[PDB]
Amino acid sequence: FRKMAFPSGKVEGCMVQVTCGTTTLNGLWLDDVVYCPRHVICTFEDMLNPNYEDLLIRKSNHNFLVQAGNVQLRVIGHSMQNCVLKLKVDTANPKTPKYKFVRIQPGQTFSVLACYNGSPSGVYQCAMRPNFTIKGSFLNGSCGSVGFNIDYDCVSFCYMHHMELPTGVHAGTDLEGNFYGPFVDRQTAQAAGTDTTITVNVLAWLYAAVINGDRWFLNRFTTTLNDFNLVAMKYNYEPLTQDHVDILGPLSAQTGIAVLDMCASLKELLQNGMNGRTILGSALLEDEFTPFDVVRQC
Amino acid sequence: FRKMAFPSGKVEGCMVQVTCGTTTLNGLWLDDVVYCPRHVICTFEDMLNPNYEDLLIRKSNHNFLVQAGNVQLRVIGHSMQNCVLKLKVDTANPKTPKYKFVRIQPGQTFSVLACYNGSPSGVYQCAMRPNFTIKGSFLNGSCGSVGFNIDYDCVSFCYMHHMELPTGVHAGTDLEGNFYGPFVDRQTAQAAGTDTTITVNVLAWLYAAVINGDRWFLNRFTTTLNDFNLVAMKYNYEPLTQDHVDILGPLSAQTGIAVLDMCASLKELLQNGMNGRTILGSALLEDEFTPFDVVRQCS
Ligand SMILES: *[C@@](O)(CO)[C@H](C[C@@H]1CCNC1=O)NC(=O)[C@H](CC(C)C)NC(=O)c1cc2c(OC)cccc2[nH]1
Ligand SMILES: *[C@@](O)(CO)[C@H](C[C@@H]1CCNC1=O)NC(=O)[C@H](CC(C)C)NC(=O)c1cc2c(OC)cccc2[nH]1
Repeated sequence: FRKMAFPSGKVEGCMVQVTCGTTTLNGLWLDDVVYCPRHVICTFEDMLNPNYEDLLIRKSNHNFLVQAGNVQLRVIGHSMQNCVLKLKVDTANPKTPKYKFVRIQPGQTFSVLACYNGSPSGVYQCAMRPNFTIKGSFLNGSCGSVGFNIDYDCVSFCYMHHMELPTGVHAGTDLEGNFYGPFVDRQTAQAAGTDTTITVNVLAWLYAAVINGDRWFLNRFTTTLNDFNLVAMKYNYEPLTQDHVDILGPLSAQTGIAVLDMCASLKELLQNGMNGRTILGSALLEDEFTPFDVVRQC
Repeated sequence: FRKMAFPSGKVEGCMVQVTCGTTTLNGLWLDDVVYCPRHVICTFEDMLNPNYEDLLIRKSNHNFLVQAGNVQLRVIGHSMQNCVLKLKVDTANPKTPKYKFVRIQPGQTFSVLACYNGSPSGVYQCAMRPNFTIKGSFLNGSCGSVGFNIDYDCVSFCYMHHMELPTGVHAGTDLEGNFYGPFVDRQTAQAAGTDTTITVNVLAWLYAAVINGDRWFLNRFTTTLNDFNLVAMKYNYEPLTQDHVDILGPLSAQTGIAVLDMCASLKELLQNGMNGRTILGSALLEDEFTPFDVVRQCS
């Protein structure tokens, strides 16, 4: 299995740069609105302790430089929604795809298009951790890069990049400007909560193994969801929700293995370990493939 | 530090579907030419042992159905270059990027745009293995998917997809239609030569691990180039040349770790194992980042 990103072209055509003073970052141009992190209005000194509402009072439409490449897009209005700025521009983007804004859950994967000065640099797949960080790859100038999924040519934007934590993981918002996790957009060292293993994705991995004939681990037992959840947490695994059980539905039907039967198999792996055995060639259980990712690859 | 592909937009605009009889696959549309695997002219019967010149002489321009999304492109000429078919069309692709065809060397990386029915599906990074296979992700209908690098707006196409070996690895050609490796476009079970590990790439990746605050595998030892190469070859690693040592220069300077000092770290990793420890989240020594890849991402 490869970590596979979606083709990035539909998002590349939406990337612009936004500058306010010498502060430059990336923006997302959809129809006649450009979305970007609101801290673009801050000076380095203001990022230490910002009052966004006051900083924005001193800004006008003509303080914002929006560029597609080197071509300036005239700003005709501005407003703030949570931690994102919305700049109304006088040109509707002809490359705007069909799109939606969605807020994802821990465990869901998405493609990140890393950008610098409005220019796309690379694309890779990330998973939202239970502690609401992603293990990204971002340098100075990457803020405003976005994460997305594509379903039948509709682009669902789910992430806009804001911050690197002292541990080197990354934090950001949805496209309505609401952070994932307890983080805030100020220049301070912030720490994430202890992370856990993404149980629903480990189960997807086990289904993937069964699909490919690697099924030694299937056991003879079963469990209730509540009993499994209580054991899972003693091993630093996320509890399952009803939504997790339902997104495992297609793989459960494909293999004939009930979701709760697979939970019982995983519970043995957790208690007894693997015993030098491997699954899909690895001694480690993988937790960054969603049930959808397994269906796409298999 | 993550496996990172090039943005695929410039390539997506070039992907089309090519159909001959009941055989369909993907093609690459640049200016007024569509490039695709030549076995699209074969009926599934044919693939068992094709005589390609003999089969192509018997086809007409109108046997080729080329679709760019919903629009049909009219084929007005065709020619064969090794394992690649070149269909001349009456329409120039307005989204043709600046491009070049290159043949890559083992150990080098490229981005793959996996396509089905002329529609792009996914993008990921691959390396050309020393045995000239690639460890990709390709299903039925993926033939004609391409691999590429991008350098300041210019797309260097280096791979066109043709085959999945029984072991699950993949094989293909350059855009002049010459296979990488000893493979042939006939429907047979084909084995590769014994693979080896790309040593310069593992070293580049260890430099990447240090830049992300993992220095655990480092040691106080040193080694000569030849003594390292003796141990490398014993572990089925490719030899490290002096040119490799020079390519590793910048990473050595940013970290202050001499190349042969890093070789001694790798020697210890090979001789003792990683002991249940992980490097950048991997339980295994990773060999599909080039020194260029590491610099581009870390800097
Ligand atoms: C943006 O590009 C800002 O425009 C930048 C992206 C990061 C730079 C390094 N890699 C990245 O992912 N984001 C920041 O610089 C943010 C700015 C905030 C939201 C105003 N700051 C941080 O990510 C940040 C600050 C501090 C810190 O201070 C004190 C101490 C430790 C970590 C840390 N991260
Ligand atoms: C193409 O899409 C063909 O148009 C297809 C891509 C592979 C299918 C599954 N995954 C892929 O990457 N390529 C093939 O089907 C090729 C066609 C040749 C070049 C004419 N054949 C194989 O990949 C192939 C044939 C055989 C085989 O025979 C008998 C036995 C074992 C493996 C095998 N692979």
